[PDB]
This record gives sequence, structure tokens and C-alpha cells, in this order.
Amino acid sequence: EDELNLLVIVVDANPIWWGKQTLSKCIDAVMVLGNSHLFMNRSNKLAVIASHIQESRFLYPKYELLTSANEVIVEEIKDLMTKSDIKGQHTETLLAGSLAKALCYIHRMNKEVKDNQEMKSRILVIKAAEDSALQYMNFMNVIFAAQKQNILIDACVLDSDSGLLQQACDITGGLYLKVPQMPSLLQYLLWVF
Amino acid sequence: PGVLDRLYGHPATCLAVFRELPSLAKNWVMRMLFLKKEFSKAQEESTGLLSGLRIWHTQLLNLRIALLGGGKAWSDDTSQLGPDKHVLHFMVGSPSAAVSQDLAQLLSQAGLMKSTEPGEPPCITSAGFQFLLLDTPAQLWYFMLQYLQTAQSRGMDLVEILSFLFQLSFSTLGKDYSVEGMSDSLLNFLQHLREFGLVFQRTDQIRLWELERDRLRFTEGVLYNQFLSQVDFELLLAHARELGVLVFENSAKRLMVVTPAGHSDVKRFWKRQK
Amino acid sequence: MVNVLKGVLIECDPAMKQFLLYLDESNALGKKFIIQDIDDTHVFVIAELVNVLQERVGELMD
Repeated sequence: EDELNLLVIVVDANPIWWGKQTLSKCIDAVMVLGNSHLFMNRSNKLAVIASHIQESRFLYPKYELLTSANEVIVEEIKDLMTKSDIKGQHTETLLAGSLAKALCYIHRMNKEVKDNQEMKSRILVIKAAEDSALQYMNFMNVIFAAQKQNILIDACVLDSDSGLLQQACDITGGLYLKVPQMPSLLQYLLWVF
Repeated sequence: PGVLDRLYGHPATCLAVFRELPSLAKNWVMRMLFLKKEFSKAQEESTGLLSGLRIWHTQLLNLRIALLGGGKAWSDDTSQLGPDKHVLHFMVGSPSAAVSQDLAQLLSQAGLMKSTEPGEPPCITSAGFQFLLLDTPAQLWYFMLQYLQTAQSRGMDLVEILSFLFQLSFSTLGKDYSVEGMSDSLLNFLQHLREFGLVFQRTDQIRLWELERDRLRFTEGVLYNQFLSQVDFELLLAHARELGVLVFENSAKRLMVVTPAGHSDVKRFWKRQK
Repeated sequence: MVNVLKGVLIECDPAMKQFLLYLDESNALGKKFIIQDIDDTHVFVIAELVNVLQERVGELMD
């Protein structure tokens, strides 16, 4: 508990979730995981970001805050559901944007913490989507920044093939798991990382 | 999301199919657990339903808070279901389920205090006949029931709980027998009881396996048979001991044979009829 | 042939110890009651009550 820990969760919003058939359930599970994480230690913090087809957006920004976190997440995702970028209208997601947002937040939190002692942070991606060539430069830029920062990027691929994310974990020294049985999502989040 | 009902449905189907006789349900119920659940479940067949019932509370361990409260809402329905249902297997299921609801802390202490289920756990706990397997779930239920009460300020249940005191005779037995497993369960009851309400209440060994062997040495308790009238009555009475597997010895030239005490009576009966 | 029955204990000792029991039977005080008969070399019809004594005596004796 001595070390402050920030875990940023990037959730891939892509309509691939339709293939999943449920997003609502995925949120419920992610919420349980977050609550546990916050409960483990006082010093743990969480940030949640959505990587959508069109852009990346911040869902939320402590455990006392959890009630707030739950409401903010449910509401934020619902807004996201919009028709544009529907189904595999757009196969990819804006992970590069999400990672950029995550590193900015981690940096800001770190500076404040710098006044104090060191902070440990790691980024978790729940990835539904596929990578694209156009995406390569942007994504890698963020990935390399994280590696230099020594911030591990873990990835849980529910489905699809995001090679870049796989590369991102190896690179970053993070963990990559392609989940067989997506309904076991909760176990993977708790157990896998 | 359209997928969710389908996938989980298939396992609902599998559990339904081999629902009746054995204990298939446990592994499948767990999978089912994650993905008004209680209200809907109630219609389904009891066994397995209880299994799902048991594991789901366990599985819970924000939205989670919502889940617990939701569960609390229909704790009564399961409770009504628990009684009424009340083999060893079933019995294990009912207490395991009850125990599980108890740790959840959803159950109402009042209501529980005056209910048949609490009588039933100490009843099985009292009886010598119950097997070790029933014993462990019964014991666990009691432990969990007491665990549930983290107060006793307001807990009528911690009165009926006192029913543990009745158990001492049972522990005396059990002790008399070499049933270590039956004693350990008792100790857990005691320890847990004290815990809740504590505030309220005030080579070398080579000769030792040889010394064990000195306590075993053979002979058998036995009937001998002699002065048999003709050979056919030795051979009938002998073959009818040999199929009973209680021939210790035979000698057809003596017309003499030996039966250990446990089949004296089946021989005394065969000697009277034929 | 179910002429006669006798509750007794059947001892299935070895071809070494049996004669020892016999010796126990004779040359003994308050004994000779012990063995009903020797059915086989290995087995004897003996005692009942005496069995505790026979075993114990054998133990004490070499």
C-alpha cells in the first residue's frame, strides 16, 4: 500500500461487441474487478477510458469513489452506443488515442505524486477490434512511449486480431492473453494479470 | 448480448438433462452462476437449482453491492424453497445452500431463528448414524450461521444457536468411536460458538510397529461338527459352509469340519431344513 | 451327519509352535484341560477360555 498504484483500463467499444452478444455483462464484470482492485489497497486508483471507433473518450477521470465510478461508467457507455461506426462498419478502434489519453493522465498523476514519492502504473486494454496499417505509426508511438516510461501494457483479447497489441505487450513487458471463452472475462481480469 | 442467453442456455439445458440421479450439476452450475435470476430459477427443478443457488452467493466474492441487495430481496424465496425440499445428497444440498446464503449475510436472523432448518442441522448432528459427509456440511452450516451473526445484540438466532450445547453428547460418542473427522467438526462448532458471543460470554520406532504386532495374534471363535451319520451329510453340510465362505477347516476322512461363529446359525438352519 | 456340534476354538498355528502348546497342555498345573484334540498338525481344537492363557503363556515363554 506504500506504493500508489494507478491502473488504467481501456475498453474497446467497437461494435464487435455485437458479435459478443453481452456488453452490459462485460461492464458489470469490469465493475466488479475494479471494486476489488480498489478494495485491495488504499493507494490504488483507477482510470477508465473507452476506445471507440471514431475517437477515444474518458469514462472516468479511489475506492470510496466506487459508487461514483459505477454510475459514471454506465452513463458514459450508453452515450457511446450511437449508430455511427456500427457493426463492422469500422473494424478498428482508436487505441492510439486512448493510450495517449492514458499516458497523459498517468503523467499528470505522476507529477503530483512526484511531489511525494514514486507511483506505479499499468495500462489494461480490453480489445475487441482489429489493427490496421494506418494505425501502425500512431499506436507504436504510444506503445514506445509507455515502454520508455516502463509502463506495462496488458491486453486481454476477447476477440479479433490486434497484432499491434500483442506486440505492445511484448515490448512493454506486459501480459497478453487471447481469451478462449469470453464469458470467463471476470476470471481473466482477476487471474490473468 | 443476444449471444448471452443462447450460450448460457445450452448449459442450462445440459444441467436440466442429467438433473435427476447423481451429482453432475455442481461443475456446470458454477459456470451458469456467472453469466430476477432467483425468481426465474425457482420454477426449474429443485436439485441443481439449489446447486446454482449454492454457488451463486459464493461467486459474488459497486455493481456488486447492487447484486447483494438484489439477492437479499429474494432470500425468502430460497428460504421457502429450502424448507419443503427438506438423500444425504439432498441434505447436503440444503444446508450447503443455506450456509452459502448465510455467509452472504442476506438472510434475516429473525425468521431463521424460528425455522425447521435450524432444528434439522442439530438433529443430524445429534444422530450417530449420519455419515461423515453429511456431518461436514451440517457442521459448516452451523459455523456459517453463527458467522452470519456479527452482533448478537440483535440476533434471536443466537439463542437457537445455543443448540450446539446439545452436541456434546454426540461428541462423546464419536470420541468413543475412532471418528476423528466427527470430533474435529465438533471443535469447529465450539470454537466458532465462542468466537461469536465471546464478548458476551465471560531405528527406535522399529520396535513400536513390532509392539503393535504383539497386540494382534490369531485364533478363531468356532463350532466343530463330528459323528456325522454318512458321507452325503458331511458333503452337503460342508458345501453349504463353503458357499457361505465360513469354512475354517475340513477333513472328509474324519467326517469332521469347522465353522467360525458368524455362520453357526445359517448352518443350524440348513441342518434343520434338508 | 449333523450329529454333533461343539463350540471350540480352532487354532491354526505353525508346525513349530503347536507342539509347544501341547507341551503347555501337559507338564502343567491346572492344565491339560487346554487341548480338545489335534485335528491337523497345523490346527488344533482347543480351549475357549484357555485361549487367552495359551497365548499369554506362549508369549511369556520363549
